[PDB]
Amino acid sequence: SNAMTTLTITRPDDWHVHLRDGDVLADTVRDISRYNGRALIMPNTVPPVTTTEMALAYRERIMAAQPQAHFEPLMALYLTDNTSPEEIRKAKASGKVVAAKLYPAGNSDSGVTSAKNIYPVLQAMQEVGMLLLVHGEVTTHEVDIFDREKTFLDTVLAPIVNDFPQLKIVLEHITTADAVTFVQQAGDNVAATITAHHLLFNRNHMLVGGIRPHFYCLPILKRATHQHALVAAATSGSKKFFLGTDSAPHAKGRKEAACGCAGSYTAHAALELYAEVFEKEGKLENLEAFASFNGPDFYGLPRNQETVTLTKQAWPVAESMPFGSDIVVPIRAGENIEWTVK
Amino acid sequence: AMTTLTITRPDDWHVHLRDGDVLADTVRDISRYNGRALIMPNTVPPVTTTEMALAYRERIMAAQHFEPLMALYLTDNTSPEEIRKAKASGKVVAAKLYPGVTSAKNIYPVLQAMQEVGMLLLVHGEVTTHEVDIFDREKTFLDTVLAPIVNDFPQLKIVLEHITTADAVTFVQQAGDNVAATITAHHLLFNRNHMLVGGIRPHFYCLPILKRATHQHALVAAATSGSKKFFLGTDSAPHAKGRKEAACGCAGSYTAHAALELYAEVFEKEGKLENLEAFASFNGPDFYGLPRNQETVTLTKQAWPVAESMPFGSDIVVPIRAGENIEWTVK
Ligand SMILES: [Cl-]
Ligand SMILES: [Zn+2]
Ligand SMILES: [Zn+2]
Ligand SMILES: [Zn+2]
Ligand SMILES: [Zn+2]
Repeated sequence: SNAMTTLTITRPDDWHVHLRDGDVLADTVRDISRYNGRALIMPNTVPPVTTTEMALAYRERIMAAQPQAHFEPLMALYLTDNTSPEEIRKAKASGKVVAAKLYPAGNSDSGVTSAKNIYPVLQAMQEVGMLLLVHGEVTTHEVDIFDREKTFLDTVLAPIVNDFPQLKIVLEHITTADAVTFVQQAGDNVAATITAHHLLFNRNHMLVGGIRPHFYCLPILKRATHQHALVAAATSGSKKFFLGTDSAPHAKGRKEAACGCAGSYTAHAALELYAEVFEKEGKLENLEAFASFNGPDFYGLPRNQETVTLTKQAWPVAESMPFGSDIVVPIRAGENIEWTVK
Repeated sequence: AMTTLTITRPDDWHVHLRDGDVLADTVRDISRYNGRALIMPNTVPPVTTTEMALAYRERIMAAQHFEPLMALYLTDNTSPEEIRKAKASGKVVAAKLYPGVTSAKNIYPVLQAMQEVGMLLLVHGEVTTHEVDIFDREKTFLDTVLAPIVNDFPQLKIVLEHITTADAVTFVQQAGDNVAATITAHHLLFNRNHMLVGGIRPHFYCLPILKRATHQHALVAAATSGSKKFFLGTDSAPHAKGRKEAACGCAGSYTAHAALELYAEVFEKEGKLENLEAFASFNGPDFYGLPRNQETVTLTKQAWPVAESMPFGSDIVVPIRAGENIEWTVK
């Protein structure tokens, strides 16, 4: 379109991102720090960030990768069945760890096998004002992959919300109308993040006319009817919904394989992609709340005091971008993005 | 353990052999024990004329007791005259509708000609509308396209190829004597979780797409019933490993290396090995109006490992059960 019209808003933040580690960190930190004031750095490195010491060391590597001078990373811990209440208390005391992430687990991955095992941890989190971030999916063999989110809401999340009414809980990267309704009907202590990719795409983009693993992510892209509920939620501006990309890069070779890794890469153009959704819905006025106000307000952190400018201008995205010594295929590779943000 | 079952020699009523350099590999796999195979026409270019079908048949036989049966690829330009010429050859028994055909209405004169000469209509039953979810495309096709055709051509034999849903099973069971369907080995053994849980697996990616486990269970019930409306059609559809494992991977799973052996595992697990013969060797020829095979094959319960890859012309193909065991042999 290239109308070259402008919108100035408060500088945004990203409340859910995977930066990985090591050689790729200069590339991922470059992308995330371009315009964000802050980002919430997810803990599922190898090994996972299960302690305060690990979180602070990882934070130092991020800062060493040379972010923009306006950028502050915020860290999260990875919860396990062995996590003690004491580690929660130490982490919050550091001032740089603001949340802990619950990844469900069954040879099965590390994580929490039973919510009951971490009740003392959740109590400690409630007490210190640490947020619980939840990847809301069960891992039961009997449950179909597209039903895992809905099953989680009923069996796991509802009991937790019922038991911890003063615990701030973010349902990360919601993908279903079931989760939208859950969050809307839960109390003031429940909120959710919405990715750019679950707003722009549905499962047909991954599977029609060929299989496209660069659209493969967890939780999985759902039906178009679920996508439409997410768009309505995000563009309402409601205080319960805020920006969290779940940008999750892997090397091209690990994506395009007999068994390809889960994760879509949107950090190269995240706010620009969100702007297209909000513009298409005729709701650009609500973008600032979603991107810059709702998350900090829910986390209890100050809003950014600087502004960014969104310009309606199309630009082509490269087929691939550097990713350490390898490459990553970004969302909209070989196509145009319709806004620029600086 | 080393138990034996002798049945009538089977046939495969839906196979993609491709063409050219890979043909020695694909024909080796399909001719191992099959009396006949129905050869699908979606080569490049597609087999749209009688002359193309007969030439292709000659190349298959040249690649080396197996009799290929040919099908035409329908298009909006297909004339009723080409149908008549193809059936007259004696070696083209069917025509395939790939939704290709932009509108079913455009080929009504073709379908009339097919009805008249006793050529079977094979249908890849999926709409391509952008608005329709990929898992709903089969069901949508049954309602919008197939049912009107069945209504308008009551003496046309129609095979709904590679059915994947309980919706299609019910449709076929409730349609008349002129409607039947093929069922693949992979839609019996797997569901969409095998393709998507713990990583994305493009060697399980095929069209029509693997569906929920509840749909898989309806297919197993259909196939193992031995009902005359359901017969063996692998839809074995090999592509090079590099075209599968890519930014946009091709649809198609490869089962021709062990197809009846894979079906035997399903039938054995369901305690219904006695119904394998009907599904594999009787129902298809009866529906096509062709004789049954007069030779027998022996199925032996003995496990063997499948290689990580097999040769596919100058490239390789990753087979179903690559790096795993198959539990039966058929010879
Ligand atoms: Cl607007
Ligand atoms: Zn997650
Ligand atoms: Zn994540
Ligand atoms: Zn087909
Ligand atoms: Zn086919």
